[PDB]
Amino acid sequence: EVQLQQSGPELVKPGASVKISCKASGYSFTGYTMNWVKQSHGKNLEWIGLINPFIGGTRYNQKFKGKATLTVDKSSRTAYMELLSLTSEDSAVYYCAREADYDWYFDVWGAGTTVTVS
Amino acid sequence: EVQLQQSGPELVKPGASVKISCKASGYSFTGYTMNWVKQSHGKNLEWIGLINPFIGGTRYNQKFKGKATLTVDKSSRTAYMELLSLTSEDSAVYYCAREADYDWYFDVWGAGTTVTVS
Amino acid sequence: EVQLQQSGPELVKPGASVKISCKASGYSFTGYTMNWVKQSHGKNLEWIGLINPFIGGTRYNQKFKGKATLTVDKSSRTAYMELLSLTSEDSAVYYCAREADYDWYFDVWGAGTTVTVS
Amino acid sequence: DIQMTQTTSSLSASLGDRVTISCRASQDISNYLHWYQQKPDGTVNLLIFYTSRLHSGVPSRFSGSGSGTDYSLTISNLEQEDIATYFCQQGNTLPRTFGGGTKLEI
Amino acid sequence: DIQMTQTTSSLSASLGDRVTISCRASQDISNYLHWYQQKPDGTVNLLIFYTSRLHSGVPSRFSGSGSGTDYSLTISNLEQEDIATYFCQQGNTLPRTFGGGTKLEI
Amino acid sequence: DIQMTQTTSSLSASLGDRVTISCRASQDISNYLHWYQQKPDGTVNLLIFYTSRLHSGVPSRFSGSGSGTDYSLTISNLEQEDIATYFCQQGNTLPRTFGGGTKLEI
Amino acid sequence: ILHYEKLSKIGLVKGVTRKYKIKSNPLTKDIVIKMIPNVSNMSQCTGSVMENYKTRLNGILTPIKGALEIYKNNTHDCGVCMAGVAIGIATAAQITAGVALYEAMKNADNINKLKSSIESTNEAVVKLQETAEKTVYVFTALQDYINTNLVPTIDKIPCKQTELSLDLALSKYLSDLLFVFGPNLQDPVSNSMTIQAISQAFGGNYETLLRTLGYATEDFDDLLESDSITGQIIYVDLSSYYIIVRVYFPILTEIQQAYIQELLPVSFNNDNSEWISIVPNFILVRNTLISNIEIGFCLITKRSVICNQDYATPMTNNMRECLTGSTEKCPRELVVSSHVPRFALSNGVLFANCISVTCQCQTTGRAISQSGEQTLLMIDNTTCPTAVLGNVIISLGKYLGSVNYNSEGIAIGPPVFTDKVDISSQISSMNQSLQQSKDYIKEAQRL
Amino acid sequence: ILHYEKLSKIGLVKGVTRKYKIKSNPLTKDIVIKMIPNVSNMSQCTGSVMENYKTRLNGILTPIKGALEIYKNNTHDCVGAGVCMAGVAIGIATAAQITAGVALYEAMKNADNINKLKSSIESTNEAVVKLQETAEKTVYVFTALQDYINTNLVPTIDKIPCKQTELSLDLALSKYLSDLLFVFGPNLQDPVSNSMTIQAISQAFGGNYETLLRTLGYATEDFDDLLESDSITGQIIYVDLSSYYIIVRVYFPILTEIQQAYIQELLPVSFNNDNSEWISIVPNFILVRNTLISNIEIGFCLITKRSVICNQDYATPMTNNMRECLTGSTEKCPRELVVSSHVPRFALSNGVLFANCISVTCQCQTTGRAISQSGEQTLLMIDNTTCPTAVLGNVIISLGKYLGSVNYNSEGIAIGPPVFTDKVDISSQISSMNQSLQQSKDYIKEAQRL
Amino acid sequence: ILHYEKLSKIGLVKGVTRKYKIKSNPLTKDIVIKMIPNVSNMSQCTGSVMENYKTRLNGILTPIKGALEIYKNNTHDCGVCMAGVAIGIATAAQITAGVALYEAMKNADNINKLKSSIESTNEAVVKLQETAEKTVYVFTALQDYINTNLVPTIDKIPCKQTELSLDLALSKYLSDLLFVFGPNLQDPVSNSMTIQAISQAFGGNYETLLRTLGYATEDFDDLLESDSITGQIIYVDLSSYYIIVRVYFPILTEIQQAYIQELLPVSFNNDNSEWISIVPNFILVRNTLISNIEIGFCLITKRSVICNQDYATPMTNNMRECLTGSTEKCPRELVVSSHVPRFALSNGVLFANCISVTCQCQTTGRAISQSGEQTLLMIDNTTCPTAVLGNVIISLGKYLGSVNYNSEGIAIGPPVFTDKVDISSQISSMNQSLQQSKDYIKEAQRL
Ligand SMILES: *[C@@H]1O[C@H](CO)[C@@H](O)[C@H](O)[C@H]1NC(C)=O
Ligand SMILES: *[C@@H]1O[C@H](CO)[C@@H](O)[C@H](O)[C@H]1NC(C)=O
Repeated sequence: EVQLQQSGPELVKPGASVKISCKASGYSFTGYTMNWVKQSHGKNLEWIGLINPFIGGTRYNQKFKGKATLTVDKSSRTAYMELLSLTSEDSAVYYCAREADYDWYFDVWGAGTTVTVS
Repeated sequence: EVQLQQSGPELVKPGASVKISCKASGYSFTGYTMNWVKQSHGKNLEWIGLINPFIGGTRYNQKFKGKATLTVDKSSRTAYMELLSLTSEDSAVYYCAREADYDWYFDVWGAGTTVTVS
Repeated sequence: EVQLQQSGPELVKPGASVKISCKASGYSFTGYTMNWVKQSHGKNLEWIGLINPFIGGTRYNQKFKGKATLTVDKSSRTAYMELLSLTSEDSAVYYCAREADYDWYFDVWGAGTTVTVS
Repeated sequence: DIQMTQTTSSLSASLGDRVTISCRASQDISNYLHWYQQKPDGTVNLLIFYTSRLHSGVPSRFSGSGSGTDYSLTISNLEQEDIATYFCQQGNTLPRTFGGGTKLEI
Repeated sequence: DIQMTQTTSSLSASLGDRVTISCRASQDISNYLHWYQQKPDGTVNLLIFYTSRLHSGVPSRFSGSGSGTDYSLTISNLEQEDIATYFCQQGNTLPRTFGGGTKLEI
Repeated sequence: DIQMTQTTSSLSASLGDRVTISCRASQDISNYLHWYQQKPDGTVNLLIFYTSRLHSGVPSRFSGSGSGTDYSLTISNLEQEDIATYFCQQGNTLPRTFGGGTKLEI
Repeated sequence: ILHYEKLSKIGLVKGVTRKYKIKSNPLTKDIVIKMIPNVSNMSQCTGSVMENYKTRLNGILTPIKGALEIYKNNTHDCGVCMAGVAIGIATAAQITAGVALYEAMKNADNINKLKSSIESTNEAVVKLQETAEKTVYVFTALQDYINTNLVPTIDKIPCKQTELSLDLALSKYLSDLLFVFGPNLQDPVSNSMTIQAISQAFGGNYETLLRTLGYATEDFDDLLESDSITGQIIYVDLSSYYIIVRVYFPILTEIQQAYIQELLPVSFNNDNSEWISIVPNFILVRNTLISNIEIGFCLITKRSVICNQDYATPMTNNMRECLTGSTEKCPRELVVSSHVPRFALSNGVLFANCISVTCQCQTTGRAISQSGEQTLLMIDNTTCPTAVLGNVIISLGKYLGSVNYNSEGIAIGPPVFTDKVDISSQISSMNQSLQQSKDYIKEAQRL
Repeated sequence: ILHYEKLSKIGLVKGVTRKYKIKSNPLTKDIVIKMIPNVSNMSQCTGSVMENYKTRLNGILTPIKGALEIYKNNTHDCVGAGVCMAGVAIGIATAAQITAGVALYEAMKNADNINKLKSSIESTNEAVVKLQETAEKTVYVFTALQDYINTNLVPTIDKIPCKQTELSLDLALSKYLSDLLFVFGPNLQDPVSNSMTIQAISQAFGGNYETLLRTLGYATEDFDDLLESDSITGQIIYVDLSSYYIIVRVYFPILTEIQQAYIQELLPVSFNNDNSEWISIVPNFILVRNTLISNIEIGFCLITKRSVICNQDYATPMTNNMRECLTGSTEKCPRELVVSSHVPRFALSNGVLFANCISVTCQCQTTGRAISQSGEQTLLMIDNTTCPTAVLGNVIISLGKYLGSVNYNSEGIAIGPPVFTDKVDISSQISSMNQSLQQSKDYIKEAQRL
Repeated sequence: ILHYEKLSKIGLVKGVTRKYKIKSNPLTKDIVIKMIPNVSNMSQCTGSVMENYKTRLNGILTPIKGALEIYKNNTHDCGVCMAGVAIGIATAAQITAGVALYEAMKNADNINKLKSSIESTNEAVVKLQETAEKTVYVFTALQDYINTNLVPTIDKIPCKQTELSLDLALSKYLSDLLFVFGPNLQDPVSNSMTIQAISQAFGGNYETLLRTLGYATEDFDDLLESDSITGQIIYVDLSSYYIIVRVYFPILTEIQQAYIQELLPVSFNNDNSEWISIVPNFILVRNTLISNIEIGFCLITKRSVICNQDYATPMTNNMRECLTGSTEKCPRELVVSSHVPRFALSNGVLFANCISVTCQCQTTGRAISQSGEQTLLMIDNTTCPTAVLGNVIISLGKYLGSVNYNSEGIAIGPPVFTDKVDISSQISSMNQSLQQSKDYIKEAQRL
């Protein structure tokens, strides 16, 4: 069974930074591309960006170009997202998802991580 | 004058094998292609195969593919044909001939060698 | 200012050989092509030939092909023309000229050198 | 760039009924539409991809149709576990965009 | 693959007469026909190649013609040394095939 | 190969008058004509190149025109230092050739 | 950590810095290509050219189907399972392509239901519609020429000429096809064939194929010219003469912590002659590693290098030491030709070999001189702003670096030769010298 | 006598075995090609474009005839029989040119019969025509631009002002002339040869060689193999400057197989030594002939699934150390480091897979357990003795049985020295080796003095 | 000062001597090329294909104008002056091309005054005449096809077919354009682009352009085939979709005291095998200097070699020693193939390897024998007036040289290998031997 495990809830003081991790098991880590998704209190979903661990390439949304940094670690099969200069509107839920092979849809999702700023 | 000399007649017991030689004189041996022809009782003619000694290539008729083996010896300017697993219907007359340069006709023929099986 | 300086007048016995020199100043010597022109009595002008000193190439008029030899010297920025086997009709005025980059016209001319054969 | 609009946000239905949910696009997307379901506990699952294809393990109760700029998802004889939120997503041009979402209730 | 048929096996002629031999084919061979002569002692000689060309040293008594799938060889005012066997061979497609043969007699 | 002919060799003019000099060719030269001036002391200067373009430093008193095989040079209100010899040269094909020359006088 | 100041004295001047991009994550579509036109409206005197054309085309089309059937037989469901014994010999790319073919075979079953409608088309580009959720596009090879030229003139000329024209057109089409779809195609299973080569079955008009499918992006030309749009053959019909093709359309991603540096070579003066340095012109720096790159397989633009595959190459230790500052390890070559670059401009600063070219300052009207112990000259506006090197006048900026650039020397490396025969000659000479040394040292071994 | 077991541990896996065959013994035909169309039926307002076209074509056609006349002049028969040549009047030549001159002299015998139909050649007004003098001799005439004139220009001669038709005809002629200069221009330095292919010759007909070959009546099973290996050639034997046509002879050979010879290919797979990936640098194609091992430049040949077809023998010598490496001495085989992320990592041969499972995911389907490689192994061999089914990423594979040593995974080998194959690195390495040699000799001088 | 007698024994027979010539001094012309046709004659059914075509063309044409605008903005009269700081990075060729562009920009102002007349043309080739002094030529890309095919057939077929035909023709034209005018064109400023590449904007018909421009010379084909006729883009119009091009036409000049010598290789017998000699086939002698030349970039004729640039290359000292008579320094390679030249003819004298070929004299009917201590045989008419080889009979002249040619020996060089993998193996083996020798040297140093 393929599954994704995320870290716990986070509380951040304003103006600081935080890193969120996502771990994968049950398949070959380097054969698939990872995506990050943000859900706010208005229940609308936003796409942040994608990372390809086989070649080491990244693609970003222009809205989050300077806010998020995406990295991978192939030894422990873990993906990291770092968020910078958080304000009060950055409190939300974050998902790590796995992409399909030939069309742009996601088939495996994580549980979600909640981040609050105060 | 260009001429071809063949070996003498042979009497073979059934199930045995023989080798027939053809010697060439009066021209350059490696500049031409050699052919072998069989004539049986009833005076029908059958083409066996050809050998090119400059590059060392052979071409066979599908009827005689497993029966005959063609070789050359460039030092003494000789051509050899070997027959395998003879029966009573292999008693015939055999000719070595020299091919033309640009069209598929023979201009020089040998005297002929008669092979009998009993 | 760009200018061309030629040598003085000279008297030649019939059957001898002559050299005429041309010096340039005020510009880059190897960046332009040099031409020689002849004017005889009756004020007719004739084109002799051209030399390119950057690659060391020459081009001649077929009428003067065996009469003149063109040479360049890049150390002192000098051009030489040598005339061979003079007769009485070679008494004339000789002009040293520079050529424009694109179209075949001359923009700077020398003073001229008179040659008399007697 | 491309905007997804779901007009209906809340829908009322009874057990064993037929429900249809519509999704609309501002441009032609060439049948590159996918549907997702979000449970009250917060888990997300894929239902339909490429406008007509069922994901592995999904019951045959769901169906999808549509073309051009109008698409629809149909659920038949709905059970108790079909109370969730439904999203439509386009996959034709970067960046990827999602829809508003529609909530079902008894 | 390609079959050569000579419909006449034996032919009678007198001194000084004209004789014609024929050769048929089951396919179009595009003028690639050759003629050979076999003496009673067993020697073989080439007479005509490419349907109209005389080999070196051959007397001008022989001639050849034909096209398509029908070809013929003609000998005029035959002498005593023209009593032999005659074969036609095609050279258009592998494997090479020979004709049946036609015998002349006085 | 290409011959250039100036019909008039000597011309008479007064101060402040308009003068025109013509130059002909035996072939089409495609506007590759240049004009030169020779002073009595023996210096040569360029005036017009490519049939209409003024060389740097030349007064606007001179002008040139023409096409095909006929070309002309025009000088207006000529003054004292305009008494010289004028030559037309073609630059379309090797070898380069010059014209006969035309002399002005008061 | 390239040492630019020491490299500039050797003759290497730094240029433009670019990024590195590689493709990934494609989108898929599928199309039908027909290889025989419809001649129903000119059928009165078509002659017998169509039967010969069909006979010729069948022999070309048969081996491709024969090659596909090998993977068709031995693949089934279990994910996807393959019988390795029945295949025997294969590479990894072939196995991946076979898996992709098995995945793509699902939609061909739905497509093949419209064979009767495919046979009846008589236009160049047709859209066939079964249900609103599935449509297919049909392209016909030679229909436009027949519809525009031959049919309207069928009554003005004797139609033997029309027969000859049709035969000539078919022969020309076959001659064009044979370069791509002949026996050169040995492995049709792979998915590395470009769309430009595939479009030869439609006469080379890939623009129509790409624009009709609805693809549109800002990197269209960049993806097209870097050979990143590929296709694969999945089904061949021998009784109807058409093929089914799947087309992939990827996106570009940027490699992180990586860039490519370019260098400009300028000849320099040593002893009494000219020399030029032999160093790679493009250098890849990834994280903290320096390496080579075969840039002949990649597209170069003004701010990025686009490739379909990683092309990193190892580099020797001596070259790395040369690039990090040791100028005594860098080889050089003599100049014999009269055409060679002799100056360059970098950030408003001029680097010139003023011994071979003529150097003057316009502000003071005085020539600039280079001594016999200097390799190059650096010119900026702290000495004089305006400079002339010929028919060009240039104004200069200020140099950032050491103020004693023109008063410091370096060490030079050993000469080399780069011609093909010279390599063999040098190897022979070195081997002979080594053998002679060993033969002598045998005597010292004896002693 | 290749040692496949030791080679597989280095990363070279055996593949397909093929045959070797070369062409010989052609048969010949000849054809007439015209380079100017017939414009009679549109002759009312052709303008003056035909004269300019003829003047342009004459200056292209003249040098070819000038080059042919040199051999035409100095060839005859000396009775004293073969062909007689005067070597003093020729001066400088090679063997191929002499053979081509002999062939030209042979073809000039049949050119004379064709040159008798000059009046009928000029009167043709079709694209492809067959001319019959007698039933014995036929000839085929192809015209360069007749179809376009007959189909397009003539039917529209009255619907538009013909000043536009003049421009259309001139544009068509110029477009036709643009393509010729790539083949028949000054690049054709030596017209006396028989190495020009039929594809290049077909440029005078617009690139349509299929029409020529199918009209001439050629038909065989290996037509495409002969066509794609550049084995069908042609030779120019006659040029007419007054009527603007050429006579070409076409040769058609057959393929013969070389006896006691075969070609073996290998597949490379990366392997692990201490902490890095390596690839071996060995030729990928080996020719074995009469128990002799050699190289072959396969870039000039055609590769099929059963045989390799060439028009010429392409054998190359091989060094002694490479032969020692191929016979089983793995200590003399070079290797190169891997820096890129794209490289093959496993291969399949006879139902047995060889994989570098350190750098790739490696597990068994039957038991669910991963397959591990230690630091002292270069590769892993997997067959059904360990477990039948294997998973390699997204593919499940069923395996056969290995024929060989049962202790394959428990035995080691010796490795060769590392190398670099870039162009600048060769010069750098040569310089470094020369420096070391010079210092060694400088010390050995002082050693000599003592 | 090549020693031909000693070289002929190695197997290098002298051939033809040629001249060396390079181009210079070009003439200039200016032309206008339109990239959009006129469809006013068939406006009944055009659809919306023209808007899509214009949108596609604008995106292609924009970057070229963007690249030109950099140099357009930083050049002004003052010779001409350039702002070095505003440009930043450049090479000498780009600066020269920018100067040429500024000089050429003068006539474009006069040409641009006829925009209305340019946009109103409806013929393939038009001559526009404002005054008798200045005239311009306009070439339209696709006007002939529309004028000849589509317009006369506008009433016999449905207009949808006409729209499809027009769209297909435009797409094919764009597909042809993209190979040359796409993102491959990174540096449009330079003036090294040939006329053949530029002609793609007119459909590849450069003959029409060159003929209409009025150029005529004896060496037209020689200049055309050596890539010496070039062009440069100077102005792009984004509103009317046309470009202005300048064309250069040079002349050829001969280099003084320079010639090129060719050698013919013939195999020879040493012990029991055939060998060939690895020596450059073309040698350049200039004044008194011997050097190499990369002849793959030049055109070879029967009496001269024509190039657009000097291509001299340095040569090693050992090769120069080998070419002057020291045959102990010339390497050789073994022959394994069955196809190799075995004889040659020079000045009526035959050089043959009679071990591997059959040699006999026609007059005496006796074979000619070569011993095991000879490499080649020289044959002239003093011993055999008429020779026969294979199927050719040849009559011979007289040799001008030593009369004891066949009784003198030579020394031979060392064997080599010329394969890349073999080169790597040889380098590795030599390095290992050198390291072992240095280790033993260290051991002897310890003792
Ligand atoms: C392993 O594969 C071979 C195929 O060559 C087969 O003969 C054998 O029975 C297989 N062994 C097992 C245990 O399946
Ligand atoms: C040998 O050739 C030379 C060179 O042409 C000639 O002068 C001489 O007469 C010839 N001698 C004989 C005997 O043919």
